[PDB]
Amino acid sequence: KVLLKVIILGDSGVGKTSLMNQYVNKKFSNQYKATIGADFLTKEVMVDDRLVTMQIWDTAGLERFQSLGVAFYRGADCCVLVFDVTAPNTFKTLDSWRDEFLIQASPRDPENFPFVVLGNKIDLENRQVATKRAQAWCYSKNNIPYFETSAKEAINVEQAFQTIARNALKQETEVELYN
Amino acid sequence: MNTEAEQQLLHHARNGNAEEVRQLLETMARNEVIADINCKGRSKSNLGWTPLHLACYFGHRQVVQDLLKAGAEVNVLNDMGDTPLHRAAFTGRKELVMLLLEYNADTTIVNGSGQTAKEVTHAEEIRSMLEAVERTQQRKLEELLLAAAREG
Ligand SMILES: Nc1nc2c(ncn2[C@@H]2O[C@H](COP(=O)(O)OP(=O)(O)O)[C@@H](O)[C@H]2O)c(=O)[nH]1
Repeated sequence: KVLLKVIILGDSGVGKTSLMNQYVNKKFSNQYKATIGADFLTKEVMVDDRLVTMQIWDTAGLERFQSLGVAFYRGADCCVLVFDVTAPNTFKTLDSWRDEFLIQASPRDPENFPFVVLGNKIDLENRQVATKRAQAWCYSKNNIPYFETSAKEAINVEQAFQTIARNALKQETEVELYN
Repeated sequence: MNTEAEQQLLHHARNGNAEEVRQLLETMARNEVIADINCKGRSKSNLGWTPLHLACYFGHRQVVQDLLKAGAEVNVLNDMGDTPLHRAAFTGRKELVMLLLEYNADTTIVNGSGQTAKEVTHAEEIRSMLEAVERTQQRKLEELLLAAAREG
C-alpha cells in the first residue's frame, strides 16, 4: 500500500550500494553500480502492521550538479547518511550532506525530518571514528538515530532500516502516498 | 569565492547561532570585516542561499530579526527563485512571515516554479495574510502603472 522514498547519501566508497544490496537482496555485492546506482531499488517490507513499498535511491551517481539533487531528492521521506568508520574524512562531510539534502529536498519541516546515520564497515581494523564521537554528532543534530553497520557481514542493516521505515512512516503518514 | 566572514555568516545563520550572527553583523557594520550581508552560499551545503533564506527556512527568528535590523535585502532570490518569504511561508512559520511583511517584503514575486509565497504555504492563516498583502500590493502597482502609462 503506502510508498516510502528513501535517499542514501555519503561520500563514494562508504558502502552505500553495498548497504542497499544487503538490505534488499541479503547479499554483499556492489555490482552494476552504474545502472542501479543513481537509481531506485525496491523492497516490500512490513512496517508496524502496515505493508510498505520502500524505494531506496543510491546517490552513487553523485554528480556535483545541484540541478540533479533537487528533483532526485524531491519528495524524500527519509535520508540515510553513511560514512566509513575507518575513514575520518567521510564522517566530517556528514554536515554538508545533511545540509545539501535539506535545502535541495526542501521538506516543509526540516528540524523534524527523519535522518538516520550509518557508521558502516565496522568489521575492519583501525576504526578511526569513535562511537561516542558519532553519537555525539547525531544527538547534536536533534537526536538522529545512529547505527554501526557492516554491509559485508550483515550487522545492524535490517535493524537500521526498521528504524528508517518507522520514522519515515511517521513523516509520510503526514502526507499520505498509497498504491 | 566567499570570504571567511561570510562563510561564518552563512554557517551561523543556518544553525541559529544568534549571538555569533549578531557579533559578525556588528563587525560588518563597523567595517572591520569584508562580508556582504546578502552573500549567496557557494558551498554544497548552501548554494545560492543568503543568510536570510537559511534562517527563514530553518526557523531561526532571532537571526532573521538581526539580519533585517542590519539592512539585509528582504527580496533576495535563490537559485530556485525563492524569496525568504517563500521559505518562511512554505515552512508555515507565521511569525517570520509577519517580520518579513513588516520589512516590506514583496509578496507578488513569482519563483522559478511560477508560485508566489501565498500559494506555496499550507497554513491557512499565512495564506490569508499573504492574500491580503498581495492584493494590496497588486492594486497599488496597477494604479502606478495605469497612471504612469496614461501620462508618460
Ligand atoms: N569490510 C567491509 N567493506 C565494505 C562494507 N560495505 C562496503 N564495503 C566495501 O567498500 C567499498 C565501497 O562499496 P560501495 O557500496 O560501492 O560504496 P558506495 O560508492 O558508497 O556505494 C566496496 O568495495 C565494498 O566491498 C562493509 O560493511 N564492510
